[PDB]
Amino acid sequence: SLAGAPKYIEHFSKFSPSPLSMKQFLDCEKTSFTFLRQELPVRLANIMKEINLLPDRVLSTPSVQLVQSWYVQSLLDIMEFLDKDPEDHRTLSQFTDALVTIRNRHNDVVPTMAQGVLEYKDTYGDDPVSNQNIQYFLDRFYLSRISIRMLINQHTLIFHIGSIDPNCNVSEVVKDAYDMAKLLCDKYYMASPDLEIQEINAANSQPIHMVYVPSHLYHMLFELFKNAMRATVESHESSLILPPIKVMVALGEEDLSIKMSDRGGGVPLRKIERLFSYMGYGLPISRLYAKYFQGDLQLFSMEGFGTDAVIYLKALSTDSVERLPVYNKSAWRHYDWC
Amino acid sequence: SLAGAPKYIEHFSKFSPSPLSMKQFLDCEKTSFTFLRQELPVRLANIMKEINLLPDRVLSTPSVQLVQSWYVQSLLDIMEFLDKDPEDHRTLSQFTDALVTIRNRHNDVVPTMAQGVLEYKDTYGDDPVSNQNIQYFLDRFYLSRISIRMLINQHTLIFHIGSIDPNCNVSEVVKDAYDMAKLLCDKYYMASPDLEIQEINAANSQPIHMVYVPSHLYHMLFELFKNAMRATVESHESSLILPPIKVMVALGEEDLSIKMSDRGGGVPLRKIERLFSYMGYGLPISRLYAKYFQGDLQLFSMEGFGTDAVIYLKALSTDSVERLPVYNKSAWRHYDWC
Ligand SMILES: O=S(=O)(c1ccc(O)cc1O)N1Cc2ccc(NC3CCNCC3)cc2C1
Ligand SMILES: O=S(=O)(c1ccc(O)cc1O)N1Cc2ccc(NC3CCNCC3)cc2C1
Repeated sequence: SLAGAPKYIEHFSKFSPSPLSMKQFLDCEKTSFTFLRQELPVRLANIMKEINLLPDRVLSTPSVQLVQSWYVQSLLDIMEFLDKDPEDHRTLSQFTDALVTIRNRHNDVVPTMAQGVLEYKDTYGDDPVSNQNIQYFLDRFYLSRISIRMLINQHTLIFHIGSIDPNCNVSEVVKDAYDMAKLLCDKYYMASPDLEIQEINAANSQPIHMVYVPSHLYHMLFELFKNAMRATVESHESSLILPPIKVMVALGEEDLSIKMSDRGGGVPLRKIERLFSYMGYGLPISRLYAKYFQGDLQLFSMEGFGTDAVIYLKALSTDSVERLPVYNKSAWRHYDWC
Repeated sequence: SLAGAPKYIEHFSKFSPSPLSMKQFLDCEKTSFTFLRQELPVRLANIMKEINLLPDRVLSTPSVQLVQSWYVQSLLDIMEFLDKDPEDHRTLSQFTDALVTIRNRHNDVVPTMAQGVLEYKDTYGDDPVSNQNIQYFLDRFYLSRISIRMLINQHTLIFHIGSIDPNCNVSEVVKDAYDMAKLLCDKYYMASPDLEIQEINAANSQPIHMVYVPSHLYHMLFELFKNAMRATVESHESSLILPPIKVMVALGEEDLSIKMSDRGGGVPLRKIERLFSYMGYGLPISRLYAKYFQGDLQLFSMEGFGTDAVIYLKALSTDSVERLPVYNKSAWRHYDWC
């Protein structure tokens, strides 16, 4: 009773995704339904059109085809709601059930796509042109996915504000991530570095809080602690005294910056880019979480000494706007030294 | 008696520049002459072809036309030597005189091009497409120029190895740059931060030395000290105690890294890119000096606290290879979010 999926994909891919600010999220169920039965199809269709620009070699892999098939079914699942009445309580409850089913369907997207990359390399061998396309695509695909999960989680949790903490204590999240990383480091190495936190609240020399999704911040910090701890222990195999991991949390007028400093011996500059290369997606996905609300995650090493990692977040909820890829000419097109 | 310049430009722009390593420089006058009467025309012609890809608006400015005219005359100056005998001592002495004349002719290229950029903005207004082209071009143009000056200085100084110190003591250059920056800071503010240097020689816990052009390293460090000192003093107007500027010099297996840390209050991430934008070229040109021998210069701030600047250099002279732009399809061609 639905049209073929390509007709829906072509229809909804003409629209641009609509980015929301953290303030908008933070600040009804019928309104959410009527918004999402347009917006989720727009976001699904825009990235499905980009999948189709991948090299034939990558698109031919079974795991990429599988993920594509999930996106198709999820789009069709929502098309079932196009003619349904928001005033009918049953529409709203069925819609929430459908979003839960979509979220579960897509639970394993990240490792399934990674298997697709491995299939491409195993079947054909990799080549730099395809690899550059894959890198460009996967950043956008995984950020798109983060944004779809955000919309679904907000709706299902609401019907904290959903997953958003309006008073997230950043140092508490740092400590939670440290604690969990320490459990893992202690398991494998029987030791771990200590934590030192310093806060710099420039305008109010007050604990630092923000509006944020704590799970996203935790995810980033946990990945950074795992790397910093492993570096510290493995670079100190002959020492019983481990240098601590030092975290600075700074609150400025526009940025809330979190620096994690280790004395793990570092890595040469040549190898920094590889750390964000898909060709263990912990670091690239962590950086996407930072970018999702107009932040960033940057690494700076001193080979022979150690590494600084900085999470840059927007301090203000009004500056914290979704960063969403859009399928258009610039995107389509995107697919000199001696 | 020479052909028209376009015939030479077309001829020599077909060749790629030939990058030399620091080791090759470090490791005859007739050989230098016969090399340079090919290589300097190749480098001049390759970048002259790129000037021609600039937007009409930029190319139409009098200061860009003036610089172009210098490059034309310098190319023709060298064409006078195509049929001259290297065995004749007079050829060699006349060649050195000609290179000195070229260097003097081009002494003011950097501010003259900057005046061209200002003329473009004043005459037409700037636009983002032209601005992106200008940014791409000027990085390559100024790196090309650095490389031409290197070749000329090596020849004229030789006929230290030319401008190269095979045993450059990095901390001594840091101190020289600090001293000169302190003179300026003291003049305007009647105070300046102190310097603290720490060395980390990972394999030989020995003063850190390298093969490098000390003037280039000095240039980078002087620019970084000026910024760090200004930030520190201006962010501490109510304090008599100034936080020091801390420099770490680290020697690893592949990198020699120099970090300059200040507590000058920093800058929001949004504004970092502007610091390397031509649209006061001290920071972008300093980064080009770092890139010239396969290094880099990176800035990382914590708004509300301060800024780290890192100069990344290659530790080994065999890894220190000229980074040269080349005129080819990729370069010619070079001229998606919500
Ligand atoms: O790349 S890293 O500098 C880094 C990246 C990310 C980040 O967030 C933090 C970081 O420090 N770093 C991780 C790591 C892990 C293991 C080892 N083992 C080496 C084995 C041989 N002997 C020396 C130690 C070294 C390093 C170095
Ligand atoms: O951008 S920077 O962080 C920077 C860039 C480069 C670099 O190598 C080092 C750096 O620190 N920095 C330079 C500078 C210069 C002047 C001021 N004056 C402000 C006026 C209003 N009150 C606060 C101070 C601030 C800053 C900040």
